[PDB]
Amino acid sequence: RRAPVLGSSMAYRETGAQDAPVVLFLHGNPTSSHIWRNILPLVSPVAHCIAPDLIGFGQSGKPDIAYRFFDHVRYLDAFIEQRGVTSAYLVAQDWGTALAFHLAARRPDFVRGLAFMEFIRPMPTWQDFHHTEVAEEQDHAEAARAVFRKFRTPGEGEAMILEANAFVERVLPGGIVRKLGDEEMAPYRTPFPTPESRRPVLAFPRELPIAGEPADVYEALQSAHAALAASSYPKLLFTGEPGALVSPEFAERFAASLTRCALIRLGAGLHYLQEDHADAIGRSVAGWIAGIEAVRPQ
Amino acid sequence: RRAPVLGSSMAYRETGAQDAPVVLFLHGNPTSSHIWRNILPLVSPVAHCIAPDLIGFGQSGKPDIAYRFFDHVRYLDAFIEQRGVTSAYLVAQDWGTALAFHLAARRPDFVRGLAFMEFIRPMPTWQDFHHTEVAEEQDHAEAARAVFRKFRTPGEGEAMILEANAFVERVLPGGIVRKLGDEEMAPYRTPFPTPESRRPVLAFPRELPIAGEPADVYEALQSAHAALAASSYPKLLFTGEPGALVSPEFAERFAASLTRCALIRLGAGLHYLQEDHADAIGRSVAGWIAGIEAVRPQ
Ligand SMILES: [Cl-]
Ligand SMILES: [Cl-]
Repeated sequence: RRAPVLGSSMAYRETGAQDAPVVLFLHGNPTSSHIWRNILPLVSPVAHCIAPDLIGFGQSGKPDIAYRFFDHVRYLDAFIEQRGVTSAYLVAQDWGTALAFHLAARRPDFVRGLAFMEFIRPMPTWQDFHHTEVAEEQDHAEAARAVFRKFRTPGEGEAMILEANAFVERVLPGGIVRKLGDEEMAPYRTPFPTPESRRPVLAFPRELPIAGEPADVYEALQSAHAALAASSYPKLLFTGEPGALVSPEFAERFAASLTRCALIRLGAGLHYLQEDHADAIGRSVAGWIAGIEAVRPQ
Repeated sequence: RRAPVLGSSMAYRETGAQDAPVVLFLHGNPTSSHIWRNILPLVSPVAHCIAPDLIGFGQSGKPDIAYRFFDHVRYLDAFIEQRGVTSAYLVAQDWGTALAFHLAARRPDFVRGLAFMEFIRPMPTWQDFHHTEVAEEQDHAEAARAVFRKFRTPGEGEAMILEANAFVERVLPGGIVRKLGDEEMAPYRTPFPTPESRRPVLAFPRELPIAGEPADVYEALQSAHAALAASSYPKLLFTGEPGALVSPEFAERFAASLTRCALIRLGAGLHYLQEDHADAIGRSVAGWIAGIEAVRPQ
């Protein structure tokens, strides 16, 4: 499906009933609603599932904008408005979680519950990016820091992401335990056939809140995380082992620090947890919605 | 662990933080808490899990009793009382569901929620045993009816179940889609080394509420089903295809007739759904409990 949004368009996948609660599925970099393809059918029995492609991603429009975090904020807000969604569960990964947290902070009453994984938080130092404390994960964590430092460097970032397509070709498969089939990988490639098309994919790592910068995003996410910590709505945190942005020991501590946040351990997993754990995530989210709906207002 | 119950004892598996809500896992014929072994670890993070072995099953005592449905009721009540459990979620399959429905009918305030599958219901005619409307299933359903009619026949039942051990050796593996490993099958055999020890296994099919008989169980399960249909507590129904006691079409209609009952389709499955869907069931139940607990007292 397609929705007109701010003079452009956003593509979205939709499934479920009509009178069911809405669940918005929010992808990150460099994915699209494609990543939820095997999860949607497991949640559709209990909810009206809506999975937008972020502006510049998947089958959405490609306007000549900056593709900064606040650009995605604006386009997602306009999409929510266009679709007439007045409240929803949020299910999110990667930059999807930053969008979810910021949305929940501004509109606390909108959120029925938040299910999240491999999420973004303000990172005081580069050592906080891919922070982990177990064996051969440090090789992988340090490399991830080196690659992302370069992504954030003028000229270098352009060469890696726009020219060499490294986020699609390396980082993505790098964050999935199993090897995708050709037919599963192809829809990740099709939105990005050219250097210019890859502008949003380069913009996102330059938005990551690291060592206080970019300051506008860093401050907004500090604020969003304060609101999350004070929030009362149901939460579900998924973690893989060793994970990427979120290590198991951190996940445990983080979930315990919040109000009403359950921790679900998935097993072997990196960044793109949906591709290795579609069944487990789908079944968990579906049970969770069913339980909340069974005791919610009525 | 072991608890003294009515002059005998019941074995039970226990896992999870003991300040968490309790979940009681109730197995049926001819199984034990063994059947939950791959589900417990998935529910443990959100609940204090208690999985008893029914009297005469698993590692429980083998007292000199009839092992009728109401013997199980009395022993399970006495177990719950001994453990000091004042409310619980219930997760149940087979005769476990009959005990669950009956407990819920008598003590609905005890029931935090009920997750169930392949459940027993009053069956007016033998055609309601393994009831199916699907052409290709009719042969299988008729074969099932033929064996259970024999189990219920004086003399013949004893030869099949006590002498030849057919419930353990044929019925159990017959209701699992995969083939259990030798190490997974062994603990299903060890409770039943002798014809004498198999008395509870023979008692159960003779308790099934078919064509009005035995009248006590039939009437109790008639009332319990009316209670279930009116009940307001959260419920989850799991189904397999084709299932055994519950067909997919029936599950759908049944779930829809209930209040606050979500339907979870597992895919290919017969009667002992835990052995084929441990991860899906565990993940769903854990999510459901997490969701209910997040919205409870507040
Ligand atoms: Cl990024
Ligand atoms: Cl039986």
